[PDB]
Amino acid sequence: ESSPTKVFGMDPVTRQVVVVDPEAYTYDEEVIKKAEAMGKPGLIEISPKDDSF
Amino acid sequence: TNRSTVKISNVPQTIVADELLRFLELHLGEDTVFALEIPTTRDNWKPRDFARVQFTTLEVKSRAQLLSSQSKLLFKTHNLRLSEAYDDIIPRPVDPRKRLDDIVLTVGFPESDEKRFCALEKWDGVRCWILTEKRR
Amino acid sequence: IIMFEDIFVVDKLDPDGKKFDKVTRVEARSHNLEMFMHLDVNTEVYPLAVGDKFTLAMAPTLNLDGTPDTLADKYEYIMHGKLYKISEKAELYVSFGGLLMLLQGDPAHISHFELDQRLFLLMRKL
Repeated sequence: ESSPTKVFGMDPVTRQVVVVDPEAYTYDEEVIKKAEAMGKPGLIEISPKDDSF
Repeated sequence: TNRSTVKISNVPQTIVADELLRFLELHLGEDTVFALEIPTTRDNWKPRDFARVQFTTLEVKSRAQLLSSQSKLLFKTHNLRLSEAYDDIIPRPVDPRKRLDDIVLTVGFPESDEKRFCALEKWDGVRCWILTEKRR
Repeated sequence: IIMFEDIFVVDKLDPDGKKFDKVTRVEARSHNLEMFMHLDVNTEVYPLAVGDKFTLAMAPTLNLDGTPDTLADKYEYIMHGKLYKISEKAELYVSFGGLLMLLQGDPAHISHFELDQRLFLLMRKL
């Protein structure tokens, strides 16, 4: 719920997070900030791709 | 290893005692922290950079020391460093067996030459603590 | 080509933060030489935790047998700087573009370093 847009999904059969529609991230550093606040610095790493548009 | 209180080197200035207690109980066992005191320069609104925490069992203290030596304690992007303290927060023995609760205490003197004892005043439900380190 | 080379073990970190987004100054003590070192390192791009062991080397040039001003494949944290202060147990003050370094050791260990010269910094965490 920390992400502004629907970029991460929850899988009920595996009880883990999944990546659905990664093109709607909008480069809002909200999920990373939440991960840092929870105490996990290297939980999710998101970087832009230079050769893809 | 003589005491159970461990002095934390650096803690964030914006945190409260409850947050640190919750963090310690999450990383360590549940309700394994007895006393947590954060010194304050002012009366009630300026805590210092360090804090002292008292553990119930020396095994918990050893586990916390091992975790701190491996830099596995990260509370709000701060690496907690654990060091020995000078004095205990509360003079309470680590051994639960030495703690005697709800016992009968009486005073007197060897009144008779034979194996006889006289009771003057008797107290019930007293607490007895044996401190080996403090010799009292 | 390497002037000073020894294994160093970190002792403590100045910020003691994992995601402070700031340059971190480390304190590492030399092994079998008793030398204390101050160095500003970037943790985000080069992680360094307490208790880790890393080697350190200093050479005037990265070329083989001369050509001052191919050791890049061996190390991974190459830097470049100059020595501006040598006065002290002598100590050195080398700044790698604003990143200060303080190598405090023994007078006999550091004797072949001149003032106002360019030197590199070779590092590898084993």
